[PDB]
Amino acid sequence: DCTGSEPVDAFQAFSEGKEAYVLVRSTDPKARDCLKGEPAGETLPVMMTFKNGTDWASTDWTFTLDGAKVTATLGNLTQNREVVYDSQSHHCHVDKVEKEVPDYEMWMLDAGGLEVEVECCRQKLEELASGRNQMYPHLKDC
Ligand SMILES: CCCCC/C=C\C[C@@H](O)/C=C/C=C/C=C\[C@@H](O)CCCC(=O)O
Repeated sequence: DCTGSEPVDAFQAFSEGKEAYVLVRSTDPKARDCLKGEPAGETLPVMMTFKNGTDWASTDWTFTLDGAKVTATLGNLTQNREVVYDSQSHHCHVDKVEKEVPDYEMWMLDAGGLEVEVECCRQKLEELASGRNQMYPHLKDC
């Protein structure tokens, strides 16, 4: 059984903005290597850390949450997401990145993820991605 948290709430899916999450699956071929989103004080400020290519980089995004929907902004760049699946204990979740041809991402806790729940997120990402190639950004010499 892989029934997640219902109704899906983005604030609950991110452990109420108290835990760091890592990008582990993505249908976007330009997905950031070793991407990790973590709390950056206090809308909801988020610090994104990633690699491009050998050197580490970091940017400050501002999240605006409303139910399952998540709007992230950096300067004048805007990205819209919807948390389409969240596991029982908020250990992982799957986002639909809203654009002309939507992408799907799997995010999981940087530390303390329950295997059965993480596997349910992997299956939900497989279902939504279907045959589209799934990048594993956390396996890029992180
Ligand atoms: C209070 C801490 C919150 C941590 C939660 C992190 C990710 C959740 C996940 O569902 C949402 C991800 C949103 C990503 C938004 C933008 C990224 O594409 C930016 C990548 C880095 C960049 O290119 O600058």
